[PDB]
Amino acid sequence: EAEDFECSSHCSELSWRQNEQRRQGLFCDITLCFGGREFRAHRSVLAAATEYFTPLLSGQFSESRSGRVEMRKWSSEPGPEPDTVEAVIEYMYTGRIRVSTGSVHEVLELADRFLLIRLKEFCGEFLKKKLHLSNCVAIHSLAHMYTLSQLALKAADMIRRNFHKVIQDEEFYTLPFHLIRDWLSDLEITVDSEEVLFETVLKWVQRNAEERERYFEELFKLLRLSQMKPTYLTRHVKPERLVANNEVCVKLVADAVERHALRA
Amino acid sequence: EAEDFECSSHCSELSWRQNEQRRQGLFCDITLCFGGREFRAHRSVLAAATEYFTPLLSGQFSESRSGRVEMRKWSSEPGPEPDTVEAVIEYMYTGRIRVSTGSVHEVLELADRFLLIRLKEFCGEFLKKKLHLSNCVAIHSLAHMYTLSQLALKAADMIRRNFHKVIQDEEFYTLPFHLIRDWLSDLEITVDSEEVLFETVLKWVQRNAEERERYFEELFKLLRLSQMKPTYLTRHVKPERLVANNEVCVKLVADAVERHALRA
Amino acid sequence: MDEKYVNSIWDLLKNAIQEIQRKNNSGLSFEELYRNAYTMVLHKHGEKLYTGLREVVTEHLINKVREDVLNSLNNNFLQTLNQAWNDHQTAMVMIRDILMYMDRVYVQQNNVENVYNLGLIIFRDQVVRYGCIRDHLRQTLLDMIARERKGEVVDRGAIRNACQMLMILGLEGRSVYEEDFEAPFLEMSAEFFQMESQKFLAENSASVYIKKVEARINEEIERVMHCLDKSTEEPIVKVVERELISKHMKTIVEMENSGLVHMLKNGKTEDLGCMYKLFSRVPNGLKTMCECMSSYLREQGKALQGLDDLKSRFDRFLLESFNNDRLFKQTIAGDFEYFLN
Amino acid sequence: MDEKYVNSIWDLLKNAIQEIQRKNNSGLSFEELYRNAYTMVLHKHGEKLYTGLREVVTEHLINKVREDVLNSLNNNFLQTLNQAWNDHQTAMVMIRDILMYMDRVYVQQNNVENVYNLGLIIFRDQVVRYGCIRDHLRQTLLDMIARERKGEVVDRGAIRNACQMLMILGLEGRSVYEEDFEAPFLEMSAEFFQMESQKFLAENSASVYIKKVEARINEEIERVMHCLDKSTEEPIVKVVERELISKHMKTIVEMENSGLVHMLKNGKTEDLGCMYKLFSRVPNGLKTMCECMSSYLREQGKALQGLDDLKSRFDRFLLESFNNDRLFKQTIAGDFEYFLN
Repeated sequence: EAEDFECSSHCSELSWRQNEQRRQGLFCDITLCFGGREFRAHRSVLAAATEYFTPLLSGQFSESRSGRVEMRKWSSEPGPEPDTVEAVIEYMYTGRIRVSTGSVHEVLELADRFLLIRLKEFCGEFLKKKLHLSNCVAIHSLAHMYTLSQLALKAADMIRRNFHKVIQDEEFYTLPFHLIRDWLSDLEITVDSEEVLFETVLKWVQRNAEERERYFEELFKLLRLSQMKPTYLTRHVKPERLVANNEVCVKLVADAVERHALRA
Repeated sequence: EAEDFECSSHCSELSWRQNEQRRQGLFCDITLCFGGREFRAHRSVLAAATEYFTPLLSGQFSESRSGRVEMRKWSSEPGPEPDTVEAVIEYMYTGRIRVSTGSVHEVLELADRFLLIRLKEFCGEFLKKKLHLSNCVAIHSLAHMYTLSQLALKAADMIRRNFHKVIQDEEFYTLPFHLIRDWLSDLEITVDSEEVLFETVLKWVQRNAEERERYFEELFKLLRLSQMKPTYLTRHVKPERLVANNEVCVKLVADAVERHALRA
Repeated sequence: MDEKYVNSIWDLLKNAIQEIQRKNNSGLSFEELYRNAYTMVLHKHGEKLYTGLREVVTEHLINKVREDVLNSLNNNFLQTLNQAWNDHQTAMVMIRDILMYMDRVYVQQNNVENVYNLGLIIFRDQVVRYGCIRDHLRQTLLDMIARERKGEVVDRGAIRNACQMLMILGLEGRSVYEEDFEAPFLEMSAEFFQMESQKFLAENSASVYIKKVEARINEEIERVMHCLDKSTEEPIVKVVERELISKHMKTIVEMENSGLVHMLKNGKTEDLGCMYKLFSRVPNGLKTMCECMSSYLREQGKALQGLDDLKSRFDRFLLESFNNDRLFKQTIAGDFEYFLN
Repeated sequence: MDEKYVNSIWDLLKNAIQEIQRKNNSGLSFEELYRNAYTMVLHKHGEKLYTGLREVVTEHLINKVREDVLNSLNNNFLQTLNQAWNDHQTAMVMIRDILMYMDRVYVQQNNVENVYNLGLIIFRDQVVRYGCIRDHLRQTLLDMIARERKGEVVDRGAIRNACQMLMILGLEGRSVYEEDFEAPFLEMSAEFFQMESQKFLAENSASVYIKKVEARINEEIERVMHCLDKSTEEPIVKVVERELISKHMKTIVEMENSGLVHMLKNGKTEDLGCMYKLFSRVPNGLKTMCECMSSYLREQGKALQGLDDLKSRFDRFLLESFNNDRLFKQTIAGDFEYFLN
């Protein structure tokens, strides 16, 4: 009769020896450029590591004929740090990577972009641990951008619970419009009074005034002017040049004062 | 602080996905021909699997420029069975193979030739189990040819213990000259009388007479004519045409009879 | 970024999708197109992309593909239809690849069909089930099977190719195949078999009939293997079992100058053994044979030293023709215990 | 197979080995040559192959390589020698690869050196240690180090290149480097340092001398790092420590109008702290300083209300210059307890 053999060590060795090849440039198929440094690698390994490289290198597109792939438009100006790129490429070979307190941002970029789901998963389970009072606003903007839903919820909850203090630190005034919009229309937020939300809309819009002014009208509509004191609306809201310019909101601030007098 | 990640499943998957590539011909670097079928594979994987492929594919020899490797001169006429070749190539990718009662011979050929030492090891530990009274002479000729020293010793010992019966079955009369030579000069062999050894030299030489006759003189020198009866030497040894032809052995058979008379 | 920049990106992908659709895969850079799709989904413009995708495909299949299939209705229809299906499959694979990040991130998170599954739905609804096409395909596949049965030589290949397609558009389900082909097929089949049964009873012996039924069962299994979905074996056989066997059970056994009683009288063992194996398929099948037998055996034993001859003769049938069946054994025994009283 | 066929195979490999040796790697098929070497070892002709290998290499290095190195003795010797070594290393790698099956099967099983290690032994014995070459290399490396020390500008690169080679031919061992270079080097070094010490004592202050010794130790460590084997640091320093410090310990401390006693009298703290750090290297080093001190301190205390001034002054030295050393502490204390009696 027959018998099956399994060399347990085998595939672990094979992968590592292929990485050692790549580092020497041995049998390298493709050249991956990230900024105008480039990394030589193996078509077989890359394609095996992620669903991304299969159509790229297949033969239906320019890249197969090229034998070079121009990885462009990254959050970092001339692309991510080469150390973080070598780290991730090695991971595609070996399945072993070390993610630093710094590395994690650029690692999560590549992991997510290059559809390396188990590496993306790790970064998510990593940041979940490194989650704190300062960490929470920056981590939320990450988890929201890179669709880390489980982490986004834990980061959101810590922001909803500590909103009154998160709007004190400048970290929040970095957030993109769509996130400000989503925070103002979030109902489980915990602040002292609705008047404070206006003072945060005015503070955030003022920062990049030239590009951020456009949004203000949409953001003002989100403000629940019903829960604001009439003394505040008449003396602080109405005289703002940002609110006096648009005639859409002068009508909304007028109906709000009209409604309070009508509540008696 | 930092943290290390290990995707346990990773390399097992990577290797298997690379095999799946090879089977579809995806990203195949080299073409391995064994008979005038051919097997497409990956230079990176093959080189990683064994020390053999590294100098071949390196760039110092014709094969690197060729992009094809003509595997010639195998024990089987048009090379080994394709099923056994695919089995071994897959093993180089995955580190998983099934060795049949039939497969083991051609598997051990490739494993040994292509310097796949852990697969060669297995075949050795396999045959050690499948070792028996019939198995022993065939397994010894294997273990001796493919330098399986541990197995060769266990197979040799079973032949030394059961020599009187191993020379009865035709299996022994297949053995090459150098192995007959080494068995006759082996001292730990267990036979009834030294006269039987002559009857086995005459039996084996007779088979492929045209090619095997040359050896007889060297093989006759190994025969310990001292331990043979003078009645046998005079009546059966001396009148053989094979011994009457060469004058070197008629002198040795004469001194042997001379020595027995001189023992009184 | 700004509304205009986002529309720049989408215009680039829309042109690429249309080029793919037009069979122009080559000129396109995979990383450029993938990055543009990625940039949209990353900057939460996924719905614009998905909505755009649903349009570019819907418009192509309605304006170009549906038209092609329609213009070639009475001129190589199934071929014009498979080519439509193949060209589609091929395009949707490349479309799904440039939009891979949307499939992994947006599609998942926003409870919508995946790019390939969406492509399948549009092809299904706009082309394969477009009423005029839906009907002409149903009449085509059925006229072929009807012609084949009535002797003619038809293309089983075109038939399997359309059935695979009908199955695939079911979205890992037989929903489309079942109502668009199977149900109408089974219906026209039963109408055929009912008529076939009427011909064979009116001019063939019970043994010949039973043989012709087995032959029909084998033909219909052989047809499913070669050009329909493997899942149609049980339905079609049950339609052959119903119309040929089940509906004429008492008619077959009682056939004059033939049938069970004549087979029992003239001792034709294998012939009634053939009947057993066929009637063992349908419910109340063997019951009918037992009932027919018990009626005869009781009338024959009622006539009866020679009952040792009767017992031995029926013992032989039971063992050989009836596979020593429990029901037949009890029936024969019951009839013998009846004579005592 | 037959003796002739085996000789066919060997003739093929012998030509390939010689072609490699002649720098002609290209025309050769790796699988053909490897199979031929394999066929020989497989058919138990390994000794013929190994014996043949040992000949083809021995003959090449004696007739071509040794000659080349000799013909260029007084014309770019080290360069002609490194090129010989490099060309060899390069060839032996390719020779070892075509004969890989012999290395794995025969070499192991038959208690013989491996192809590369055999290649190293032949190059070692036939070229690098060929008496005339062995000597001219030893005189070359030493004349350079002697010139360098005496001011001249020499090629440290050629020196490290030869030392690496000498180390490598040691077969994972320093056997060749130690006797062919290190031992003669250390010997000529000690002769140099002994003479250097005589010059510096005759014309420099104890502080200047101690500084010049530290400077020499640093130079010799800096030399090992840049052109000798890292393993020569401990030997050469110990030769500097022996010839400059150890051999002149009492001479240095007792230097007239300078030295320990004058440093203690004129209160030059860091100067005698420098002496401490240098004399802490050699055995009985600190003892000599203690002995010199105890001789003076006992003579100074023997002269002595003002012993509170003495105790405080020596307390400062012990803490600053002597790193609050246990031996110095006990010595100072011992001398103070001595005055009581």
